[PDB]
Amino acid sequence: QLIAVDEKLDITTLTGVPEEHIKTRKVRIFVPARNNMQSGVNNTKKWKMEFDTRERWENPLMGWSSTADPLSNLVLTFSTKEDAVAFAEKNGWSFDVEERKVPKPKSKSYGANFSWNKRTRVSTK
Amino acid sequence: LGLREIRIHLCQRSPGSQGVRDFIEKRYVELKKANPDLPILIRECSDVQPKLWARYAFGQEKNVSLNNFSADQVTRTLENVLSGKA
Amino acid sequence: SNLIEVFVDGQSVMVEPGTTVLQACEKVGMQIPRFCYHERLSVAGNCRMCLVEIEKAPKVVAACAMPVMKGWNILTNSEKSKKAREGVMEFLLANHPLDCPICDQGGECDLQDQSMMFGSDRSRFLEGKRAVEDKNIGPLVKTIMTRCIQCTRCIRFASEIAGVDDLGTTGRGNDMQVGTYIEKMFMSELSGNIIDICPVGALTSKPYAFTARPWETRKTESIDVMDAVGSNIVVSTRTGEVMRILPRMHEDINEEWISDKTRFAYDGLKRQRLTQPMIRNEKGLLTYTTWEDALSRVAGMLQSFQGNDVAAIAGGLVDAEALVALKDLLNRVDSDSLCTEEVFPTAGAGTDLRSNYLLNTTIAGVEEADVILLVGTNPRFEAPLFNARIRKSWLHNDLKVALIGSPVDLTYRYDHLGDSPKILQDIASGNHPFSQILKEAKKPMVVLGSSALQRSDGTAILAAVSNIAQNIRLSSGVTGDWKVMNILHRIASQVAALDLGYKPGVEAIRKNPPKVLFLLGADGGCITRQDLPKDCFIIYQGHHGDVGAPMADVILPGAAYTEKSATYVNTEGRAQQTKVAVTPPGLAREDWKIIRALSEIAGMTLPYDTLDQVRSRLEEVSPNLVRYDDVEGANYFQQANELSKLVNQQLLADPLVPPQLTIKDFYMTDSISRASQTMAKCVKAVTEGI
Amino acid sequence: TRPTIRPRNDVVHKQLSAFGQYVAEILPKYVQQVQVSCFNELEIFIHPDGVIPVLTFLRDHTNAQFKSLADLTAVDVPTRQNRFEIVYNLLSLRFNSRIRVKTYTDELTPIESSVTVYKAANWYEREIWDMFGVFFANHPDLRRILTDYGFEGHPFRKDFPLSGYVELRYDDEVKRVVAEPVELAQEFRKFDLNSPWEAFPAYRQPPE
Amino acid sequence: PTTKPPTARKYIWTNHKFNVSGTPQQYVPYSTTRKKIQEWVPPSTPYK
Amino acid sequence: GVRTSPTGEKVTHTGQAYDDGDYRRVRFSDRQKEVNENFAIDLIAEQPVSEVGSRVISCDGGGGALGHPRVYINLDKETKTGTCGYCGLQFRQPHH
Amino acid sequence: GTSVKPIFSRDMNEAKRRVRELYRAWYREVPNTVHLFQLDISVKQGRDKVREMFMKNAHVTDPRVVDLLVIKGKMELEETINVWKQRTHIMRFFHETEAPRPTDFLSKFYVGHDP
Ligand code: SF4
Ligand code: SF4
Ligand code: FES
Ligand SMILES: [Mg+2]
Ligand SMILES: [Zn+2]
Repeated sequence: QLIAVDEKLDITTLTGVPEEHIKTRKVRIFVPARNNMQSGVNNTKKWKMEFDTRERWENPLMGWSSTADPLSNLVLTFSTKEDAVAFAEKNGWSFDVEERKVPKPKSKSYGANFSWNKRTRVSTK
Repeated sequence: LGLREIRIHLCQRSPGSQGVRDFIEKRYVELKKANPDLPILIRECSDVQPKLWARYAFGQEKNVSLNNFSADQVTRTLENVLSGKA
Repeated sequence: SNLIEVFVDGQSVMVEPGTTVLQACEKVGMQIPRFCYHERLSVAGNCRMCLVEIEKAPKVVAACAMPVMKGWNILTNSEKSKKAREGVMEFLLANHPLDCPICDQGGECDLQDQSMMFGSDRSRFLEGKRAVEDKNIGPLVKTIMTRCIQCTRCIRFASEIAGVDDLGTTGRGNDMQVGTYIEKMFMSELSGNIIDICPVGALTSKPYAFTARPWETRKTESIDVMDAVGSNIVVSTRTGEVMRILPRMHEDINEEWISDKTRFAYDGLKRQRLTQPMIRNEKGLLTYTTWEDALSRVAGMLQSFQGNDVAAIAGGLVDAEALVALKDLLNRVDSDSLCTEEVFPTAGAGTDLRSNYLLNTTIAGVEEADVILLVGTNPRFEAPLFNARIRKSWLHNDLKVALIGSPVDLTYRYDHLGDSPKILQDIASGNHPFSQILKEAKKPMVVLGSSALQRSDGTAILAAVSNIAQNIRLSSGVTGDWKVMNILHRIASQVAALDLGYKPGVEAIRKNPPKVLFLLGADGGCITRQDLPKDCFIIYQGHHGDVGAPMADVILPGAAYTEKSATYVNTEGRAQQTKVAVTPPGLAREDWKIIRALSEIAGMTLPYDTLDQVRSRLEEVSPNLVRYDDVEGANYFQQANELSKLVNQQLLADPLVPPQLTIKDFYMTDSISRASQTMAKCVKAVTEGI
Repeated sequence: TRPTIRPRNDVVHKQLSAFGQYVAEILPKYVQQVQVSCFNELEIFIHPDGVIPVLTFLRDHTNAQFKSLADLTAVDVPTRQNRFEIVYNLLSLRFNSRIRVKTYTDELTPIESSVTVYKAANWYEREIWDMFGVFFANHPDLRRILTDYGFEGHPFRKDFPLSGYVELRYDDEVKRVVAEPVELAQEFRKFDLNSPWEAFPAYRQPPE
Repeated sequence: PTTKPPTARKYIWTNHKFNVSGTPQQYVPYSTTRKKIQEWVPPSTPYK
Repeated sequence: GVRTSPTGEKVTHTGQAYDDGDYRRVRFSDRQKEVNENFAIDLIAEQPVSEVGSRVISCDGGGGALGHPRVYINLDKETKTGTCGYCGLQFRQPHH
Repeated sequence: GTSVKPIFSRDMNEAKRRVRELYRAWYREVPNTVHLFQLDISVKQGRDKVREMFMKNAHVTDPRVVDLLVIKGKMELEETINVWKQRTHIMRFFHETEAPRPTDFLSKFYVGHDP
């Protein structure tokens, strides 16, 4: 037999996260943009969740890069935007969602390179 | 008591902003020609509600809902704000 | 409809006529291997990597150039296609140099990845390799032509997108070489994109050379502020340091291109930086101090004076959050002297109607226009991506382009009506043939540059251009919802400041010299201390040491656009927000945080404490500033025109001359690019060739 | 094929498919899917209510005789409504075969304890609770097994940071070891290794 | 190394040194790179 | 090619020396600063340019498989010598 | 209906009763913890800390979350009673070596960039 709870899901008290990293964090939900250096598009299929960037400073010894926020490397992968939104809500994180950008279909025509009167005619191959 | 600026936030195609759209289309020109040195900012809202903002001296500002108002009611509200009322 | 039916590995696909095999394959989620094909360039068909087998066809076809026929079954993973890919990759790698450890392309090389995915794992080439000599094409693009695979992507981009026909091929056979055949520099505002389009490390970024590898860089998607275009960019950071700037694809703004100032001026963020608060000592010299002391001095001077005696000037790189913060701070003093350096005519509707100072047609709307008239602007150097879109629609839609102003080179051919401003009156009255040309156009476009508005007779020019637009509206009838009036801005902060109620221009400060002046990133030299009374208190809040800083009494170090999550408004009117890539250096702080702390120190605390509350305040002032991709807005051209007919200020007998006439004036236009050594190298190269 | 390619075994494939059909027929109330992988591993997907009956049947049936529990673990997939995938690995010594039973749960739905079926499940369930936060009902003694005393959070969840939230050091003023928020002299460097080109067309998903 | 001497190089140490830990010759680590961010230098002259 | 700063600190091959007002100097007190004295740029600058009679030369760094990946260098320009991107050796065609 | 399986309690009242029982057990245990671990705090401090930890989760309205919190509290109490915890673990509840971080806007602005 079931109990029929009627409140929205909240698991913040069970995750062991400090209060600072629940109420002051901002997560971004987005599909990563294609690396413009390459033409492959396999890295633009899923949704990502990442946290806001915090301070990094030089270590007095070795001049290394130091950090104090534990979430600086946490990246989650989701199959849909709604799954990421639900995860963020049940974890109590304030989120910003960016709509997926898809390149528009384009009209390519090899014969247009050699037009009789149009400007699309190419001067070299 | 010194009026500094007027802000009118009307949504572009919501039903509740039809009166504000009519007012801006018809009498905004004469309203601006009556007050050549008064900033009357016309900005667009998302579908929540229409509103009007009046800013007074020292950063005090007041807001009033213009939702479902007609052009005549918008004119009444603006002439009340522009004069020594409320 | 007109769609035909094709199959990709036996799966039905409905495509438009003229669709290529590659596009049909990508409709079902497969990417055909490619080297020479770029969807924004013309089809070349030379690399032959995209060869694919069609069922019941003995010979493989080039998927990038071949339109797909109805009933075709594309077999993308058959033995024929795989062996063709392996053979093509073998031929590509036969002469390629073993330069991967020293090549900057390593780790993000299409040749490497497609060899790993579609090629074999070993070599059977037992001969010697070919080596070619390098070409010097400028201080921006590093050239190692032995890595060239002869794709010709760079040549097509130079010819079609950049409008420069300086690149080509010389020789033939194995000896064919890509270059200029002479010592010549490929110096263009869009020249840096050939590095991105090049699949291999033949063309690489010279400022970025050897510094980092692709896998260690962290990607921060942000917005460019070097102009009013608002190009989407990616900031590459490693270990808390900005490494390079890459374009981010936005179809409606910049596609996948950025200007050279956008790409190579990031190194100016590492020089002449304000890191600590500064005050004046007893010798009149600037001395380091804590935030407490500087804020206390500023708060004391703020409490001492009131009203008209307090003023603020906003610079070209100011975000909306700091703008509204400073506006609220001076409003609590009962001061309305919130001004920008860029001048916009206040006569008539002025800033009241948002469409009066916007690119109403939008950047993507340029592709629909039949005729465009440019008045007093050099779009090539004022908005490089807007000019690129103009050339794109000129090439692909036979767009008719005219110009009023100095006859500058726009990388496309146009009709030069002249530089005298009376041509506007002649066109409006109908005494000009271009009046009829505009009358008979289906989608006319008129663009007035904000640089021409920086004249004493700017209001007259705006009135004349609005009269031309009104004549077009009345004569050609109503096209539906098509906007003819457009304002092209060059300053990233201008539209956001105008949306908030800032007074355009700095006339209000000359009308009433203030005792206390806030320089919020103002580095244009609009007002020096000669325009101000003695003992004037000048406060400069910014991130660089530029002309504004040394005449201030208190210096408040702020954050650069790469160091804050901040909102900027586009020339189109589209609000966009940046992200934090690194944090401000030293003691520098977020700008709105500085203003809020100052307000609290002075006792007139602002109601907001967090960035979400700052954006809620922005929504309270102007709701369009929290719609982060909306570009839609109401059209109020009729009211603005009627209000602009009220005053009849006269034109001057001065030919319209844009501030930028040649490439040398393009590189250094703001505080960040003036501190950039790469921009200095660019100016040195364009000034004398050598 | 030959020298470099792993050979196939069709006989084991058919045997495992037949036994999966057998098990699915015997327990239609709980079995949702049966899969055989190409390297001959049998997987049975069940409803969470069937954890005890299915495991009991696989242990005690004459034709199954899966008397050994090889392993029991959990997998965290944040994108699913039911976050946690519970995996049982069983071995049959009578028939020289292995089987995998899989179910699901979320953060708040308990799973039945299997200590009555397999005594080995005690510490495995304790570790699942410690690392993932999945509660097991009727567990004789459920408590942390791997983490420090008083440790907050479940480290093996995908959203738990790799370095955690607190670090330890000795403090001389209080003369004891204290816990403080983590600061790293060198931050772990995140690498983006995935190629933008697809590797395996046989696993391509529909473009939605 | 008498019958098979090592290969002579101009950069090879001619004098071997033992473990120098605990001595004033001990290795002290330090960052080997240059300063990354350059600060603006205020003018040295009065401004009025 | 070691060089000393106006403070007396040896400048390394990477050019890093602490500013006279830098507190991080204190780590070298009662101790030393480790500096390698064989500057590679000067060492490679001493190597003579090899004269070869072909338009393209091959370099693997010497030692066969004990060097670097084998690359081919074009030598058509008489204005400048052909430098190996791995080893730094220089090659040129006979002129004068 | 939302069709959710319970853990222990049907609704919030039984969850509250379990919370009260756990609070009673902790309140009884505190003096024994002070004696056994040789803590320098007083019994009042320990009971105030227990009250603070209980009130930390006062906003929870989901009975399943309350049940899981009670389960975790019982685990912590079982660790404390059996002396599986050491003095360091008990004193970690007090954060005696962490500096008090200010909350006002001006102090955060002065110290750094964190909101
Ligand atoms: S271009 Fe690509 S394949 Fe050629 S050397 Fe550079 S990284 Fe290697
Ligand atoms: S330089 Fe790059 S883009 Fe140009 S032909 Fe060579 S490989 Fe192609
Ligand atoms: S991609 Fe088609 S031949 Fe190059
Ligand atoms: Mg390249
Ligand atoms: Zn070499």
